[PDB]
Amino acid sequence: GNTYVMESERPATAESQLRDGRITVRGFIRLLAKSDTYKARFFNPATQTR
Amino acid sequence: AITTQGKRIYKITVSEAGAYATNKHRTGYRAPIRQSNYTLTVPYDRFLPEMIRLHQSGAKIVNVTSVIS
Amino acid sequence: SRTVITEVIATADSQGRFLNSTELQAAFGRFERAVPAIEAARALTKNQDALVKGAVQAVFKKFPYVTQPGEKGYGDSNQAKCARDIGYYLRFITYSLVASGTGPLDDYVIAGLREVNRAFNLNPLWYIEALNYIKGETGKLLSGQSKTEALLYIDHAINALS
Amino acid sequence: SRTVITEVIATADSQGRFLNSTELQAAFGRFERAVPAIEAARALTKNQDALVKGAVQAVFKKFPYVTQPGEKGYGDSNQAKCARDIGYYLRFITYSLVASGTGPLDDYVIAGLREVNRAFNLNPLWYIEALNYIKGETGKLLSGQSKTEALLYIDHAINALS
Amino acid sequence: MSRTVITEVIATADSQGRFLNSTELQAAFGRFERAVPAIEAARALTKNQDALVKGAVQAVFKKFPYVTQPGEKGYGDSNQAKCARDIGYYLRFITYSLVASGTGPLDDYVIAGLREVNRAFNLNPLWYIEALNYIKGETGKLLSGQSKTEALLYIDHAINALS
Amino acid sequence: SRTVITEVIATADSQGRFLNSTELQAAFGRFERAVPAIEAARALTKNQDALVKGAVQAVFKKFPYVTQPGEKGYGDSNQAKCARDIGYYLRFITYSLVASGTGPLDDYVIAGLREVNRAFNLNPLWYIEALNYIKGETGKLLSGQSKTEALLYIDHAINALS
Amino acid sequence: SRTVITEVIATADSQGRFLNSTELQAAFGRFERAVPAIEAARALTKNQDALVKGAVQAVFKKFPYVTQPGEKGYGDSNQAKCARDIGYYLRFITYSLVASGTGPLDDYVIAGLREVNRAFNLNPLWYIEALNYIKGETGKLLSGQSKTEALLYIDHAINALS
Amino acid sequence: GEDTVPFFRGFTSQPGQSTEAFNRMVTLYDGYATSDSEWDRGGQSARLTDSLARSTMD
Amino acid sequence: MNDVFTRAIAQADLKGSFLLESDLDKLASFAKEGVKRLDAVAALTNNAPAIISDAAHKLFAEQQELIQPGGNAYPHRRMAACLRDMEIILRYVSYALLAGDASVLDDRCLNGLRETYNALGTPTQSVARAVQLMKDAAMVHLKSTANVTVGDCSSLYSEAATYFDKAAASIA
Amino acid sequence: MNDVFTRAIAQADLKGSFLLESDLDKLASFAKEGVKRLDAVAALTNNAPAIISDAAHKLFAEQQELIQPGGNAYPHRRMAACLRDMEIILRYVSYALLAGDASVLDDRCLNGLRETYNALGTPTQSVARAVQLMKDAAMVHLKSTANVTVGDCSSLYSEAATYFDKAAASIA
Amino acid sequence: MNDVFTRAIAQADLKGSFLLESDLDKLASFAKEGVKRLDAVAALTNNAPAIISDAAHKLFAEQQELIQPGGNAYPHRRMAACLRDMEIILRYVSYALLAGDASVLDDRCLNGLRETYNALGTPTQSVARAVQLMKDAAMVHLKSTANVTVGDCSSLYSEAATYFDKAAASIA
Ligand SMILES: CCC1=C(C)/C(=C/C2=NC(=C\c3[nH]c(/C=C4/NC(=O)[C@H](C)[C@H]4CC)c(C)c3CCC(=O)O)/C(CCC(=O)O)=C2C)NC1=O
Ligand SMILES: CCC1=C(C)/C(=C/C2=NC(=C\c3[nH]c(/C=C4\NC(=O)[C@H](C)[C@H]4CC)c(C)c3CCC(=O)O)/C(CCC(=O)O)=C2C)NC1=O
Ligand SMILES: CCC1=C(C)/C(=C/C2=NC(=C\c3[nH]c(/C=C4\NC(=O)[C@H](C)[C@H]4CC)c(C)c3CCC(=O)O)/C(CCC(=O)O)=C2C)NC1=O
Ligand SMILES: CCC1=C(C)/C(=C/C2=NC(=C\c3[nH]c(/C=C4\NC(=O)[C@H](C)[C@H]4CC)c(C)c3CCC(=O)O)/C(CCC(=O)O)=C2C)NC1=O
Ligand SMILES: CCC1=C(C)/C(=C/C2=NC(=C\c3[nH]c(/C=C4\NC(=O)[C@H](C)[C@H]4CC)c(C)c3CCC(=O)O)/C(CCC(=O)O)=C2C)NC1=O
Ligand SMILES: CCC1=C(C)/C(=C/C2=NC(=C\c3[nH]c(/C=C4\NC(=O)[C@H](C)[C@H]4CC)c(C)c3CCC(=O)O)/C(CCC(=O)O)=C2C)NC1=O
Ligand SMILES: CCC1=C(C)/C(=C/C2=NC(=C\c3[nH]c(/C=C4\NC(=O)[C@H](C)[C@H]4CC)c(C)c3CCC(=O)O)/C(CCC(=O)O)=C2C)NC1=O
Ligand SMILES: CCC1=C(C)/C(=C/C2=NC(=C\c3[nH]c(/C=C4\NC(=O)[C@H](C)[C@H]4CC)c(C)c3CCC(=O)O)/C(CCC(=O)O)=C2C)NC1=O
Ligand SMILES: CCC1=C(C)/C(=C/C2=NC(=C\c3[nH]c(/C=C4\NC(=O)[C@H](C)[C@H]4CC)c(C)c3CCC(=O)O)/C(CCC(=O)O)=C2C)NC1=O
Ligand SMILES: CCC1=C(C)/C(=C/C2=NC(=C\c3[nH]c(/C=C4\NC(=O)[C@H](C)[C@H]4CC)c(C)c3CCC(=O)O)/C(CCC(=O)O)=C2C)NC1=O
Ligand SMILES: CCC1=C(C)/C(=C/C2=NC(=C\c3[nH]c(/C=C4\NC(=O)[C@H](C)[C@H]4CC)c(C)c3CCC(=O)O)/C(CCC(=O)O)=C2C)NC1=O
Repeated sequence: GNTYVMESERPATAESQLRDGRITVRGFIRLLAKSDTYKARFFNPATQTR
Repeated sequence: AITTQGKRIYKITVSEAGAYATNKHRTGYRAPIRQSNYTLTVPYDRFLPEMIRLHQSGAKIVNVTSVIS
Repeated sequence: SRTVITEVIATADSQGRFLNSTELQAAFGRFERAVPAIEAARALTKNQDALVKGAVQAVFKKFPYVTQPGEKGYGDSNQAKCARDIGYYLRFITYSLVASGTGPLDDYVIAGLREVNRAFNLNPLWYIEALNYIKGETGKLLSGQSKTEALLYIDHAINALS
Repeated sequence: SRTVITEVIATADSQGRFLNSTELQAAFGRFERAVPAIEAARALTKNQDALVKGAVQAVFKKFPYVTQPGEKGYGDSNQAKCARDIGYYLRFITYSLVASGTGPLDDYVIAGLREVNRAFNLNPLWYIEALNYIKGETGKLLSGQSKTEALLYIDHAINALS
Repeated sequence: MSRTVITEVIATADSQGRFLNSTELQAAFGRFERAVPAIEAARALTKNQDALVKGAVQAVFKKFPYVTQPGEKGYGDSNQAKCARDIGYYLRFITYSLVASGTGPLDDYVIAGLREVNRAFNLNPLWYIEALNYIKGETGKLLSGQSKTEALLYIDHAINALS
Repeated sequence: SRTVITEVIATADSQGRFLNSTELQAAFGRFERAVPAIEAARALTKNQDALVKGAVQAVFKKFPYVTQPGEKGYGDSNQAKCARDIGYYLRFITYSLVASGTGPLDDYVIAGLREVNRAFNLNPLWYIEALNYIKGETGKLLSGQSKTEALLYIDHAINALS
Repeated sequence: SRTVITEVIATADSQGRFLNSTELQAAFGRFERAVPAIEAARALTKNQDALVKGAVQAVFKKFPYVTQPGEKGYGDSNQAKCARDIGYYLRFITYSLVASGTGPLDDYVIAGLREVNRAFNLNPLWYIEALNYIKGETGKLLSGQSKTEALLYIDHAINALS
Repeated sequence: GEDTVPFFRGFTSQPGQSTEAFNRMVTLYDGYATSDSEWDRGGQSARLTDSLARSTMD
Repeated sequence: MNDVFTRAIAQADLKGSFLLESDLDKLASFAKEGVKRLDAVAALTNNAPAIISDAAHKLFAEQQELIQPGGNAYPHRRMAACLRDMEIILRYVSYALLAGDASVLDDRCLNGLRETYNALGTPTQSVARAVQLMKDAAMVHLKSTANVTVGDCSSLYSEAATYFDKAAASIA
Repeated sequence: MNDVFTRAIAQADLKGSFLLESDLDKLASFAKEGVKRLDAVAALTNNAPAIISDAAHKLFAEQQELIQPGGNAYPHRRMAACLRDMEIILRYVSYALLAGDASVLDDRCLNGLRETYNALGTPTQSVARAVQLMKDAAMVHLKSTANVTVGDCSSLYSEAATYFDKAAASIA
Repeated sequence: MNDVFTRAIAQADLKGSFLLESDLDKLASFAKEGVKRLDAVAALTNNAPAIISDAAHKLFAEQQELIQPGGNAYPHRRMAACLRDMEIILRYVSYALLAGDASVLDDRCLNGLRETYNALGTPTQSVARAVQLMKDAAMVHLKSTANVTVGDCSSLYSEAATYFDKAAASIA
């Protein structure tokens, strides 16, 4: 949602695995959704309907 | 997922059988045509939905191997 | 079966990074908690058969409509299955005490409970009252940290069953 | 920020489930570990100016050419900024100790560090040296539990720098 | 948002970005031709609802009488009033789904969230299972022909949702 | 091969439950539709050659300008293959009539039609006019239901050509 | 590696379509810029040794405090590796000129540059200044276009270093 | 698709998509600059719920 | 993935001419007996909880190694997967019954389930026994003639037996 | 997936040494003569649809069976696949031609296409001589001097022939 | 992925007996020595970046061709992959060490690496040398007892030895 993704937040292992390609981009999207910072940005301050 | 059941990921080798190609052609090529044979890594948790969705897509499994045990 | 160490390592793997203050602290806090839970599990193990029989008679007493012939509770094979189930439940409670986490109970029984019970017509109140007798007997079995751990785990098992 | 209770709350909220025994055990462990951490916080509180000046002069010893004109360390205002930065680091380390984790430290320095390092050419090796000096001198200021946990916070910050 | 034949037809046709083909039109015709026996069943069950609900009350009392014992949740005048009101609601909604010729009214009205109600209020479906069984036993003579099996289908769908 | 029962199967298998009232009733409805369609298809199979040839000459008559040097159909072989094309589409009309669905049509001819026509420069309007000829005859040849679903199928065929 | 035509073909295959004007104009662009890059490669082919040597001396000069014993600059193998490094970089630069694109340079040196830069204490600005020296001699060795695109490629190498 | 980056398919009619989705995502996009952090208070309040309320009834 | 009518149409297509009169008559007869088969499969769907309960109870009665510690159905999830596998297998059998063609049944996971169970380590003949138990419970529940008039069902049971044996052979 | 430029740079990195003068000379020879090859590929792209259409006409002329029922292209969508496949194979010919290296065709298509077509059961020799028809029509339109300065392109004709030949041989 | 207590629970369940009092005693011995193990894992984690830096420096010391042209890691991308793979191997063995069991390492780390290296042509013996260099630096850094209480660590020494040894065996 146009939040700046700060550089230290990213998982190097997940992007490296996507670089190898054992996962599709969809799998990397899933893993990125499982990231704690994703919940911190959206699940954490906002109502469940929002 | 963290559970002993959740682990033991199972590799899945998928072939685009003629049924899958016929389904994809008539649904429309909104995605690029990819080669028929392709292996996919699927854990135990989402093991069932993978070949479920492939079956509704008309494809059939080549073989399945277990990553862990 | 899940141990605090197991969730710690799984989360670290998901983040793909080494363990920080929080994970080491959780590891420690689970480590000192290991010995009283071990004592609780052993004290439950030594009272295994008495606990099974007490749960059997407690379920007999609580619901008048379970023991009479033609019912699901009635049956020598049925009661053998009752004793086997109760032994499974208390043994997995001891297993969760061993892991210092509910994971053992969680996966071993709690996963796949409700649909199985409704497919086989198993009253959850039966297991609720059985583990309630387990609560009553384990309250006098143990005191201190072991008692608290055992009561927490059996309460979580009931809450899953309830 | 992220303190053990906060991860407990957020995780319990994730699966839409109440708390359990394991997270309460972790909270307990935080509760007893707080006291040595609070003592460490006091120790670092009353030694702040000595911490800052010693770290800056250690940076002088290992990096005197930095103070040469035309470089970063040259300039009285530049050195005021050096000391102010190191004081901010130590304050966030105190927050980390009182937090039983690295939540506020991560949030307030580690989020965006290397970016600014590239921006103003702020070599992380400088702050690695400063926190190594802080580690060595806390080897004297503190002892035992508080020493070890404060050391783990400081060297976690160091490894983040590296 | 109730699911019925014509409504799911419209939803499906909207889904594929297409108009209505032969299949949906023929299904609509089948719905029109099958509505009349459903109308007969609904009217006939509307006529004699009193006997059905009272007999269901006594039948569920006979199956597991211990619920009517004092100190149980089934004993009490308010409990009897609630039993009657609940079974009336069930027959209302079953007639509704007969009229719509689809389980969707029942689905949304009761089958959505019924399970948590049973678990939170200890109302084991077995009593409502007996209620619907009595309803089917009585309607085995009330209706005839197509309407018979039509009502049987939806009441057994409610049973399967309860079971 | 999506006859009405085929998408019934698809909807059933897509999720986890068995077949409810709606799809059973639709299957029943199709199973009385099967008859008048079956006599329609049989009547058309009886009247094959005259109808296909008459369709071909109708295409000539409504489109005379091509008949000059300039038909892709000009020459005995090409006119004969016009006739065989009409025969193929008559085959598929009968097949979809039997199948109670657009199955044969959308599976074979409607699948990838427009780009093939572009590649082979075959104006669909010729085919459409041929099916309007077919409209004219089938208004007499068939009666009541058989007539109605035959007309609807060839309407869908027109729309496919468009 | 990739040249301009590589993105051309990759995109064209991505949409699965035939090449229209724009990528063919890119093919031009590459063809007419090939020759200036060709004499650029000629010059860099002739001059390499002095370029590497001067880079070594210049980086030892404007970084004096690395030359003395006790750090990275001291130790014969260190400057031997500096020389081999500079040779490799400017060889990849010649590759970039020939490819008329970053392809070889990028995928051979630019990938993973930062984590190696702090994984072996090898300060990048060492290499930025080495390439600045290389700019220093190329501002005289080449001329016109060859100079311009050689400048641009070494600039991009620095930019990825920076 | 398995290999496509998700994008904003709003402002674009999707096959069998509600007329309301266009209006809602028009109200919800408001340019590139709109961030949904715990600041700006716009990622916290459910802007859409009022419009969604009208959908069930008619 | 083709139906029985689609099967006949496919043969008529491959041989390149119109369908034959006898094929038309047999498909008309299939359309007439579709009432019978839809009745049977609807009763199956109604009796499906009863069928699975009976078959599974007989199964866990006749063998105990699944429920003993370490059994293939011991951890209380593996037997849940057991129940799910029976119900989905009988769902597929009913699919084939109503469709009138076993090719769709073979396409739907029968090409993969044998090697799936081989990889899982599940005993395949146990699965076949469970399928046959469901087949028995299914025929028993179908012979139930509640609230319905009587008609020919022997051919329906023949088709059900063929489908069930096909499933048993494909799985094991 | 390489061209002459990328592959040559690859060999240069393999030896670890810098480019040879003669290597750069061959490179310049490619580059200055490049616009010839560009005009060739552009003409190919422009004339593509007619090439597909008339080569398909020859395809249908010299064999009737695919037109008859049961042909590998007999269904409308199977022949549509036939057409799009000649399209894409000549497209890859165009790509490798512009790159001047066969490797881009090899890695991107052949490894999967071999198994795909062998599984599909389409006669590989038939597709290969269809590639030959593609080659003939493409050479007709490549010999075309339509609205372009006249010059020598014999080497380009030869290498286009070689690309068609490698495609047909691999697909055979 | 699991730890040793999980294995004890799993074996006890699959036999269906309880964990014996001797098993409980050895688990409690792990627990009291768990504090020892956590200090060892902390010594790994703090020193892990320095451990890997030094081990890679020496690796390049004995092996020069690898960063020379023609080496498997000669391009910066490939030696970067070397660095991060050695990182992740150390991280997963640290997971195994703090777990007190090894399968947590094998399930996710040592599950698919060897076949990828065989397919890519990676020299796996060099990777084994890297892992035993992780052993060397881990021994160098974990033996440091400054700023922590002194005691016995032969159990941790042997356990980390097992983890590195089995990691090198699985990789190679
Ligand atoms: C839209 C972009 C664009 C194109 C494509 C274009 C055509 C074009 N092709 C060229 C190369 C050329 N290519 C050919 C070969 C051609 N002659 C025959 O022999 C062959 C049938 C055919 C090869 C397909 C020739 C003769 C030249 C001109 C080179 C020369 O004689 O100087 C040149 C260089 C000649 C000059 O400028 O003096 C141009 C301008 N111009 C443009 O602005
Ligand atoms: C697509 C084009 C684009 C725009 C329009 C844009 C504005 C923008 N500024 C943001 C935060 C910010 N922006 C600023 C910068 C301003 N605030 C201070 O007063 C500075 C003096 C001043 C800089 C000149 C700051 C300090 C924040 C962080 C505030 C916070 O969220 O806590 C964010 C949140 C991004 C995220 O963290 O996920 C956006 C989107 N960013 C973009 O990529
Ligand atoms: C699940 C988390 C994860 C793991 C476990 C992982 C390991 C991993 N290593 C790989 C290849 C590799 N492994 C190595 C390292 C070896 N070759 C030499 O340099 C060294 C002697 C030695 C290291 C000690 C290299 C260099 C490659 C790729 C070769 C290349 O870059 O072309 C690959 C395949 C392609 C790639 O991504 O590099 C994977 C997936 N990656 C991940 O995202
Ligand atoms: C290790 C994991 C595990 C658990 C948790 C478990 C419970 C369990 N007990 C069962 C049978 C049974 N279980 C009971 C016992 C219950 N009914 C009443 O009598 C008592 C109040 C109560 C016992 C406290 C009975 C009577 C049966 C008979 C079969 C039936 O009709 O469901 C079944 C159905 C299949 C079978 O075992 O025959 C399960 C799943 N089984 C397992 O393998
Ligand atoms: C969240 C609290 C916070 C921190 C931690 C922080 C660090 C920080 N220090 C800065 C300046 C500085 N930082 C230093 C210190 C380094 N340079 C070398 O000379 C020394 C060896 C070394 C000290 C160990 C110096 C000299 C400056 C002034 C020149 C500059 O970098 O812009 C700057 C650039 C803006 C400015 O202060 O003018 C930041 C962001 N800023 C903050 O708001
Ligand atoms: C989460 C916060 C936390 C940390 C960081 C922690 C480490 C720790 N380990 C301890 C016991 C110990 N830990 C060690 C292990 C170390 N000594 C050996 O020489 C090795 C260098 C190394 C292991 C590789 C030893 C020897 C003891 C004392 C004997 C015993 O284990 O009972 C002690 C008690 C000593 C004291 O309080 O001063 C602490 C604080 N404990 C904690 O609750
Ligand atoms: C069921 C699958 C099927 C379809 C879709 C079909 C139509 C069809 N029309 C074709 C070309 C043709 N189609 C026609 C007939 C048309 N042109 C005239 O203008 C008439 C107005 C009109 C007849 C209604 C003609 C004359 C050709 C020859 C043109 C050519 O060969 O390029 C072809 C190319 C194969 C061949 O040369 O025989 C097909 C497959 N035939 C089939 O078996
Ligand atoms: C194709 C990809 C590739 C590149 C980019 C490459 C250059 C390169 N040189 C290296 C070592 C080095 N690089 C240098 C040079 C630097 N140090 C100072 O002396 C100079 C001022 C400065 C030069 C501008 C030195 C001294 C070392 C040795 C590090 C050591 O002492 O361990 C390293 C790290 C490996 C190690 O630490 O041994 C790389 C990646 N080699 C490659 O195969
Ligand atoms: C949409 C769901 C459904 C409904 C509502 C339904 C009712 C139904 N089934 C009928 C046909 C019938 N259905 C059966 C059922 C058979 N009798 C045997 O005992 C078996 C138990 C059973 C399986 C074959 C029979 C015998 C007939 C009449 C004969 C015929 O098919 O014409 C009829 C016409 C008979 C009449 O009205 O007089 C009705 C109304 N059947 C359905 O499938
Ligand atoms: C497309 C339809 C489909 C099928 C057919 C299917 C079969 C299937 N059954 C599975 C597990 C299982 N399935 C069974 C059931 C068998 N073992 C018992 O003893 C019975 C005799 C027998 C039941 C007929 C069991 C016990 C497992 C657990 C195996 C394990 O945990 O390792 C799994 C592994 C993942 C999971 O479901 O948890 C698959 C893929 N999955 C599907 O998505
Ligand atoms: C990755 C790039 C790519 C390749 C390599 C490719 C070839 C290709 N042809 C295919 C099917 C097909 N290909 C053909 C064509 C052959 N059969 C006859 O008609 C002809 C003699 C001959 C063509 C000259 C046919 C008929 C099918 C459908 C097979 C069937 O329905 O059974 C398929 C499977 C799914 C599809 O795309 O339709 C591929 C991948 N398509 C691509 O997008």
